[PDB]
Amino acid sequence: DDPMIVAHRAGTRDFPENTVLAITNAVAAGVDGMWLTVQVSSDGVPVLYRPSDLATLTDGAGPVNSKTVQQLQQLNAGWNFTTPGVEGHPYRQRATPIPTLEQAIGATPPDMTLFLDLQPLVSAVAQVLTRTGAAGRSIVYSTNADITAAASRQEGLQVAESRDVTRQRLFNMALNHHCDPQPDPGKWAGFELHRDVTVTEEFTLGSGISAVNAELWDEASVDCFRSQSGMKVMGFAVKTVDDYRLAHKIGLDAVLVDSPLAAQQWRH
Amino acid sequence: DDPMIVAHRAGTRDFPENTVLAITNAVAAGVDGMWLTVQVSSDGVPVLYRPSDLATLTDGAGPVNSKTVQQLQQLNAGWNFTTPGVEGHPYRQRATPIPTLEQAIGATPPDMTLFLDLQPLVSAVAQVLTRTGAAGRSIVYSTNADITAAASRQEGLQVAESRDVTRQRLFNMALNHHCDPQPDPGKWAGFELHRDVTVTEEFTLGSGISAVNAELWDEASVDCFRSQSGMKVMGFAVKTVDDYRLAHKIGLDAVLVDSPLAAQQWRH
Ligand SMILES: [Ca+2]
Ligand SMILES: [Ca+2]
Repeated sequence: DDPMIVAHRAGTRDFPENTVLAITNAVAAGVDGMWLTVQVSSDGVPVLYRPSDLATLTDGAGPVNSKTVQQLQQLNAGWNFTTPGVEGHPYRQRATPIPTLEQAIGATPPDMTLFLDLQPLVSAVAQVLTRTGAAGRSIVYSTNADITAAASRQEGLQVAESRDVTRQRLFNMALNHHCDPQPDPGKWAGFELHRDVTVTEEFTLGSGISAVNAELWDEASVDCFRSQSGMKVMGFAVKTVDDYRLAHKIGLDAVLVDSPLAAQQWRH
Repeated sequence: DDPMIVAHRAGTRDFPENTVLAITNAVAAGVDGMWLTVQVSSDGVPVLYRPSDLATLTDGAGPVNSKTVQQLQQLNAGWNFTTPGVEGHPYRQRATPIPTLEQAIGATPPDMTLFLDLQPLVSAVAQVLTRTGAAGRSIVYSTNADITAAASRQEGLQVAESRDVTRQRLFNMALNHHCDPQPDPGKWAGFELHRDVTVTEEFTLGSGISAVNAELWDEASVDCFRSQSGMKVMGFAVKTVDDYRLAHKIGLDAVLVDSPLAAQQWRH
């Protein structure tokens, strides 16, 4: 079958990322999952926002937790969005505000899996997921092992495998062909199809370093993750039709795409 | 056919490394190549010695270039050699002195390839190789790209591919299946069959690190190095019969062994 199409930041190429406008359009484009970046307001309300500073995508400035939710929802998260070839910022005159996580959940249909890329953020997210009943369709992700571990201490939260463990297993497979550590049953794991890394070896005095682009998902590594484990695997940064063809051939459960509209063409 | 058996430091497990006694015994054990570690005396004579300080293997102390060749040749390079299971230091009473590179060359037969693991060292080595006529059967190696480049500026010296380039090609093959950079025609290259490395990826804030053991020589990477290039490839740190079987199966040109006596058993 086909990999799930997951809208990265609700489809950052097509519409202002992490907005309800983008979420609604991504659903309409037929995506199978919704990947959203979550931060918390100064008054403890999870909101959707990816950058470390509000100036990157809005008309405000400062960290998300420097503002109340009422202040954040007045900011236009389409402030800097551009459409290629087209000049100007089309959403400066048609604002797409920062939404709460709760609003985002409500803008998705009951079947749709949410991937939430993330103290007190973890507790605040757990409370929203509990009260809305969306914990059963939401997967908490982080690149940071401390966030993964904190999420796993919250009752009822489904948590992706930590990136440290996923990366270790992928590099063991690529470099020594061992499926180590063992799969973690039932968990989601994800990684880029192409990833710049540095490899370092140590000598008596000094070291040697190589910059290398790693392509870690292949039939063997997918089988290592998934065989007899129930693990599900997602390819990150799936951009080209060639990326999609690779993911399809090797049987990735999901692909993370910036353009749900472009991805529609991969299914007909 | 069989990989060449190359005595690492003249066969460090069997007899005091980098001594004429070890070289002579390694020849008698049927090795096909001789790997020797070269440093230079304060008065410009290349000698065989691997550690940074004389205290590691001799009854003297200090760097090699802190002593004249006359002083170095009085030191017993068997001072700390031990035979497993056997107690004591059997060469404290039967000294194996530090030899000059020139003496080492003379202790090897005219057919034997020398791998010399290395200002003014490079010039001093070039001068010995020129005057003895051994440049045609000697390959200069270093882990350090600056030493490789200096050796390549000396007329008549045969120089192994730099470790930086060999490592880059091996990791490109292992991680993305590209034979990049292209082979360097006619050159020797070498690398361990198993190598501890660290892999680092960078995030917006912070990084992720994995410690991984890399097994970089396989049929595909050997073919990348050797096909239509005339490159010759050596496996370093070949210790077990399983290591030998791998090297043989994939067609490595040579294996670097600490025990020529043990390696004899791999050929009958
Ligand atoms: Ca679903
Ligand atoms: Ca020869």
